[PDB]
Amino acid sequence: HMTADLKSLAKRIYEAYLKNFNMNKVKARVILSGKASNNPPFVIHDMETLCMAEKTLVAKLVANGIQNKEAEVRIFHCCQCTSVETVTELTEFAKAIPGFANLDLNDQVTLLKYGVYEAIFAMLSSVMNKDGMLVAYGNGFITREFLKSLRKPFCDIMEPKFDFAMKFNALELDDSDISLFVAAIICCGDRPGLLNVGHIEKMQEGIVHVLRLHLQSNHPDDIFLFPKLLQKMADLRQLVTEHAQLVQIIKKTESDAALHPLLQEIYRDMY
Amino acid sequence: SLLKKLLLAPAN
Ligand SMILES: CC(C)(CCCCCC(O)CCCCCC(C)(C)C(=O)O)C(=O)O
Repeated sequence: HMTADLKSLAKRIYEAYLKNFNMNKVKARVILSGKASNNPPFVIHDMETLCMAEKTLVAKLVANGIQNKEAEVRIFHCCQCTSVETVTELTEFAKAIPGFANLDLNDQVTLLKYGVYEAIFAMLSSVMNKDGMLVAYGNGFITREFLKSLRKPFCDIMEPKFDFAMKFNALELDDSDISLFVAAIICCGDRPGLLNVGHIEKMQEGIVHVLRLHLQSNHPDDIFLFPKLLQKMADLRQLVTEHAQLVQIIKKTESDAALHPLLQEIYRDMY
Repeated sequence: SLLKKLLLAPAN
């Protein structure tokens, strides 16, 4: 049983999640299921269908000067566009977490710096199935096999995220669960360089307490779902560590793969 | 900091 302060915390977090993220899991699983529409997303499964999809995005590609780059680099820069959007939504989501905006501003930066990509890859699972992922707000679907076919190092970006997502999606979380999980990821007291550690730990303790009780009520037949999710948090930290390493390889070896400045700031001296 | 700018923005 949840007391009123805990129910209120979970409600504010869930409402903040619904307000700030355009794509969520209920919407994604409607589209992926084909049970609400006979007009499925456009499928990008090879270079021909990539270029076709890119005809819709010509204004964006020309605006950012990438229309003539190699296909893998065009894709990489479109991935960056989605990441920058999601970081922006995650920052608004974070400010809706009671207590977050009251932290030292440098601690807010640190929590976002280390947390955003953990949250991004957790939420990315919602739009992934074993065969590919939704893109462009659910209007296209890019195949896992197409992503594997890109030249190294770009074929190494998404496949470990699909691997994580297939295991994560088997937990059958809904949006109410994911919103608390993401809040817990952001409010992590173990990040490097945090100043007010004890205070952030107490914030996290409250959110993780609500997460645990919520999972016991929402998934009573998956008794150790909360421990399973604590483990997924550790898996995500490792996933992002490896991701940053690959991003560093791309910056040092790929002259056409400029990082958006916001992402450059996130990755700078990260791990 | 670009992150600080996002963090200091008024609620939408
Ligand atoms: C680009 C496609 C093929 C599909 C839309 C891409 C959707 C991005 C996804 O969310 C994955 C995000 C992974 C990380 C990205 C990276 C820049 C390496 C980072 O932020 O570290 C198109 O339709 O043109």
